[PDB]
Amino acid sequence: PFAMQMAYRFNGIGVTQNVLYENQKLIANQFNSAIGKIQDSLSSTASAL
Amino acid sequence: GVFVSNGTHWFVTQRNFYEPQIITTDNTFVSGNCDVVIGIVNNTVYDPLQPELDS
Amino acid sequence: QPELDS
Ligand SMILES: *[C@@H]1O[C@H](CO)[C@@H](O[C@@H]2O[C@H](CO)[C@@H](O)[C@H](O)[C@H]2NC(C)=O)[C@H](O)[C@H]1NC(C)=O
Ligand SMILES: *[C@@H]1O[C@H](CO)[C@@H](O[C@@H]2O[C@H](CO)[C@@H](O)[C@H](O)[C@H]2NC(C)=O)[C@H](O)[C@H]1NC(C)=O
Ligand SMILES: *[C@@H]1O[C@H](CO)[C@@H](O)[C@H](O)[C@H]1NC(C)=O
Repeated sequence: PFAMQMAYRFNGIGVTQNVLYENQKLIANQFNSAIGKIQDSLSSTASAL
Repeated sequence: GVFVSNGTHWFVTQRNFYEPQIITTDNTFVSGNCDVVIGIVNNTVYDPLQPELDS
Repeated sequence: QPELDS
């Protein structure tokens, strides 16, 4: 499962996995906002590529 | 490792080779209470010292 | 074990 995958990747950078599990909804909301910022930066620019 | 169920009983095992162990307090660590983990499961955690330190 | 046998 994807949240257990993300917990083990938190464990890989030296953060304990309870930090992920206790902040799961905040971490998923920060991720969805950053994906939206990528999308509208590519809908509003000139020369990224 | 990860908590796994064989169908009735819960164990802990390493991720790359199946080798199940009894869930004790040397296997695990405590953090917080049970209402802030999506998907938490009720089970028992064995003390590996106290049934034969009761002297 | 072999010292805290209280
Ligand atoms: C899951 O593991 C448990 C514990 O190792 C198994 O329980 C044992 O089952 C056998 C026969 O079914 C009994 O002779 C033992 O006494 C049981 N041990 C305990 C501690 O209860 C259980 O059978 C396993 N389940 C599956 C589906 O493999
Ligand atoms: C796991 O065990 C706990 C008790 O240790 C159960 O929590 C109770 O659940 C009922 C049903 O909603 C509540 O009325 C009680 O107030 C709860 N107790 C406490 C102390 O909060 C819980 O239901 C069990 N989980 C499952 C899936 O059965
Ligand atoms: C897994 O999905 C079931 C429904 O299929 C749901 O009831 C349960 O809350 C989910 N568990 C987790 C840990 O997300």
